[PDB]
Amino acid sequence: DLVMPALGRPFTLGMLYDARREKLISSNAQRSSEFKIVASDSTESKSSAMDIEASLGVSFLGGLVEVGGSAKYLNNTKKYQNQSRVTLKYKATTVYKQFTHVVTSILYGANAFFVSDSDKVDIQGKMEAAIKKIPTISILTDEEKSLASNLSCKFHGDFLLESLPTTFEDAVKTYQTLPTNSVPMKVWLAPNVSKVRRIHTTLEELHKLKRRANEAMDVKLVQRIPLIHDKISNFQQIFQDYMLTVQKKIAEKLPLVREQSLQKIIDDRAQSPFSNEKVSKWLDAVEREIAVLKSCAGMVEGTQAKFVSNQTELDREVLVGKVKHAVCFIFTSVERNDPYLKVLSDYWESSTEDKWCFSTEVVLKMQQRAQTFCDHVNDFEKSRNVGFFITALENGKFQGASIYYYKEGSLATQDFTFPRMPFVQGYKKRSDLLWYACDLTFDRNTINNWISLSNDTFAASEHGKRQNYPKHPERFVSFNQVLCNEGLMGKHYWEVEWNGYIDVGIAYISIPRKIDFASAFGYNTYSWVLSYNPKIGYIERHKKREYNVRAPNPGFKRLGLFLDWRYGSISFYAVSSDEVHHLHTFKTKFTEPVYPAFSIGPAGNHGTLRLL
Amino acid sequence: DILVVAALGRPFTLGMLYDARNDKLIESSQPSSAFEIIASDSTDDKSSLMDIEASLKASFLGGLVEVGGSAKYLNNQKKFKNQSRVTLQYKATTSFKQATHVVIGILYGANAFFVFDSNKVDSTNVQEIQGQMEAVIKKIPSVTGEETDITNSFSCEFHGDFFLTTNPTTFEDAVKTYQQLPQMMAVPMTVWLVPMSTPILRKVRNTLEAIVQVQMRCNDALDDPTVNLFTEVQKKLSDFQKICDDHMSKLQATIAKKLFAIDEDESALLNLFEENLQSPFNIESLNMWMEFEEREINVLRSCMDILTKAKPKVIFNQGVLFKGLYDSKVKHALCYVFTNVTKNDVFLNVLNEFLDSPPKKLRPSPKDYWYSYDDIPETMREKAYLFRNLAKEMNNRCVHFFVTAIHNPKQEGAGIHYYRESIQIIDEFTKPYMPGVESIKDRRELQWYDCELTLDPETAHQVLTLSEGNKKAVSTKSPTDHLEKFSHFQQVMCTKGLSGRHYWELEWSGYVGAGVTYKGIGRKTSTSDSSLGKNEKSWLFEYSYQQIHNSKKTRVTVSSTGFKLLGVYLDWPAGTLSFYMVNKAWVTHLHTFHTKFNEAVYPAFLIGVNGQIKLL
Repeated sequence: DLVMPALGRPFTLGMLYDARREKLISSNAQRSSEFKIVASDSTESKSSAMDIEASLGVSFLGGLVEVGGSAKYLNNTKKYQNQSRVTLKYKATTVYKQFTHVVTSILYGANAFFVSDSDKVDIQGKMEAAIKKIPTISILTDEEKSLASNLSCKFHGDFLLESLPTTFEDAVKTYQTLPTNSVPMKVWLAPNVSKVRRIHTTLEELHKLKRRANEAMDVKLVQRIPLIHDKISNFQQIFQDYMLTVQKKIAEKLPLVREQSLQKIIDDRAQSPFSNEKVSKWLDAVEREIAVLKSCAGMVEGTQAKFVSNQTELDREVLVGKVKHAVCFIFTSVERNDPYLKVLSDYWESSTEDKWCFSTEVVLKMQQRAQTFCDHVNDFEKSRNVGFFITALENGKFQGASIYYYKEGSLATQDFTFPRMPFVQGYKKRSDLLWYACDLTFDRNTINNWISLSNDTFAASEHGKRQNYPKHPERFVSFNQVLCNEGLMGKHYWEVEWNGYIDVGIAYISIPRKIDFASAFGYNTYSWVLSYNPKIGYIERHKKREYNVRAPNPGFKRLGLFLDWRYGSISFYAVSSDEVHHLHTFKTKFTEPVYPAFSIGPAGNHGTLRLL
Repeated sequence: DILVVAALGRPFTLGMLYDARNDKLIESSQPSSAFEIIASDSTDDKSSLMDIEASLKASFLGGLVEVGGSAKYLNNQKKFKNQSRVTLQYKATTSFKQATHVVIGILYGANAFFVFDSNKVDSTNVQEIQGQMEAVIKKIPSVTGEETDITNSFSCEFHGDFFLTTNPTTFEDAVKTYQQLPQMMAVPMTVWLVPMSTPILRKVRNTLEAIVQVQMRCNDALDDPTVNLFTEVQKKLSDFQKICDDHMSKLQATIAKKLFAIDEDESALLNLFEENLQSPFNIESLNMWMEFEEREINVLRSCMDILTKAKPKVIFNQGVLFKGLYDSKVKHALCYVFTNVTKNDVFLNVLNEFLDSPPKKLRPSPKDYWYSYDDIPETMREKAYLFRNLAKEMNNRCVHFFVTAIHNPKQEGAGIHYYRESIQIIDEFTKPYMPGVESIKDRRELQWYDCELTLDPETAHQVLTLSEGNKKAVSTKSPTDHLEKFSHFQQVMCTKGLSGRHYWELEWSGYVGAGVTYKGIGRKTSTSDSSLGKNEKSWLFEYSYQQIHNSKKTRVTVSSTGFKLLGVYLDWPAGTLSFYMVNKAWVTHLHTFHTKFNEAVYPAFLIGVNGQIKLL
């Protein structure tokens, strides 16, 4: 007599059977329902729960046995080591029917498994305490209810259900419904312990690495970096194929033994590139890669820097009209084709010493560059024509990472540090000033009653028929003057399409708004402007003083303006397409945030001013 | 030895023949219920749900294995690479009953696949939307708010062993169907039958999987809007997907043939794979070509994106284009023509050449494609900006802007073509190269800068009667008055304030005075400060034919003393305002003003000894 648990696989009386665990093809009622809690998901605990013996155990490792219903619980394995799992086993024995091997007697009964898993975040005992109550309760602490709410359930049973449990609540009402045909539970059959543990030890070791690989795969960054994702992904597939080779070897040798042929499988693993030490070592290196890339990528988090998957995506982003300057932080040392994963593949079809992420110099210099990058990101936060991106493109020329720079859609350099600029009077290329080019908007609270506005990007003075604007202390009462909303604290460039009698400049918010000497631009210690009076020509005004300015091309439509608040500079240029002709620059000490300020002239003399 | 094989919807009966090269030659109770959700679709993943054995999987990949309902899920391929797919499987087993092999026992059941597919998304947002999908699909086995929005972001495609009147295509439909499934409970699922290589399995799966992966990449490209504009691009991608289909079918035939052999040493089959890596059909090369075509798409797209902002007529059909170009209303026509896009590709030819005759290359070369480097696309982007600029300064009724593709080896990248009436004047336009204003005889020349004008009623005198949408104004006062109204002089202004090159023409009859002015002119005076020409802010040309500016009148000689149609052309930056007699196709120069405009000028008139002007 040989008794074994009737796994989901069907059994009938007098049915033939083999010791390679394949099956060739008076009753006294029992009627009892009880439970058990399995706090461990170990292969041994699964076996203890289902009363699986040594012969069937080893045979299940070779995967020769077919399972079903409840027995699918065996196949259900923990994906992540971090999660906590408690399972509730329901058992119902009801009818006992009597009469290489033949089945004489078979016990009939259905049983179910309620696999409860906690979030990826002691949580083991606390879970079993809550689960213990399932057979005791019928649809319990506020604290217990919150734990039960964050638990996931999986059903494995010999029942055809009208609904499947996903919730703790669902598992309770399902469990209540469970006692209300039936399958063989236990069968009676009538016609190496030394290695069983060594084989079990080998497979649990392998499943440990499998679970490690999966954990490594669950990062957000890994998913954002296809080069590192496809690496782990490939290892996953390779290692999965290897685990089949090993199980097939066990499944092939097991009928024959029914001994050292089994040990051969174990010894080959230790001698192959599939060694626990070899595979572990590699996973230590891919984990360090993810660690370093995380340190760098983590810096740019919460800013306007964008991750891009490949060159095709980077091309699209940099090729946009608006992106005149694109500096991209790129990981150059993550390989497209892993040499160790080649060995592994090449082994199936038949040196981390010096690895980049294990270099004091490489990681230090890369971290310094990741900061250089962040500095630009924050510096050029309000620069509408400067775009920031991150990607990983394998480049032999650089170690760890580098900064690529794309000027007007075309690659300039693969090793950028800083935009080199001339001194403010030496600007000739419009592109250079576009590094600092920002969006300006007119402040509807300061706009004079007779200046009409656009989108708030176009100001034109009315001749008659004055505009109705709400009463605000911030507002020019008796001057055709307007200020922007943007308070400038550093390097900024803006263009304007100007016509008629107008001035373009800057002013502190602490400037008078209500017709005096103190409220007119260039007649304050608080206002600096370049005025255009077609009758006289061009001049700059500050502290009631006027200065003659020579304009190479009189009546030029577009005016370029660059402010460096940190130094006391404010420069004016004639914008001709993609070229700038420096008109006049001047120096001043700027005490507080500086606002773009404009006058559109008095009386019959009129101006028109458009922000670009 | 006895073996167990997955029925895969294949009709199975209690006693039947089966060849172990997986061709099929033509009551115990085992209840079980379960469901599984996967966020993947690789053959390995589909095999894991259907518990398909390595042997059966290899034969399925080889195409030898046909499938029945529900198993038809195996043949449901993901269309796009960058698309989220979350499959829900309900799996149930009900009863058990009892060439190289004969069927002895078969396990009965019936399962269902709820294949949920998102729309094509960005690479970066696929993970987020995949998780979102999993979450709401996890909720389905229950017998919402922002979550509702997501349920309407993806479609459903059902593959079941159950006979359904109407199949779900909606999330709501899926829950409605899912709720009904446990009652609908039956086809053989698992088969027992009695008799009467790990490197190849990996190589079969890996080789075929790789091609599938490239064909999803190709599909992503084909769904591109720019691809649908450029037919030669559309052609190449369609040709590549055919090349891959034909390549995969070829491989499958050899795999199915040589797989059977298992009398033959597997060495021959191994060589096909060894040979494939040596061929230009290596996946690195097929992906490298994809990448090249992706680059072409980006350079054409970047160009299009520039142009579109000029609101041009984008006609890629030469028939429609040239019939559109040669329209009566089109005086001047400016086309941005793509002159390098070609349906011919060196590598695609290499690939077809290897399919028919198993070459020039094994890798696509950047040297075979114009769009590879930056200089040609950069100058393409330059002409695009210029085209848009011309479009901005020439936004009128006469000049029309078009975009098209006309391949020409003598022109690189693209060109700005200038067609006027029926002929092509120049194939690289930059400027109209306008002649001296006193020298203009051709009306078209001035019509480069056609300027529509409507009279401003607020400026018009009460005496003046404005009609036909303030295009006609006849010289009997009106009670209505304004702060911008010309109280003493019979003057009216237009709404537009001009600062460039504008040409407007009007019909006039008697005593009319036409010119321009700054808005600085007084509205309420019987003084020089309010009459056109009496200012240093106003220019006028009136008929009794005189030229007034700065209270200085001078006579102008006119051969045709009383003419109906008058043409006015302003070149604000040059500082010239020209007056012409318009007759048919030709223009007679009358008088030009050489001054400096200190402000944007507003076209204005003086009427009344009564007159009328009809602006055209």
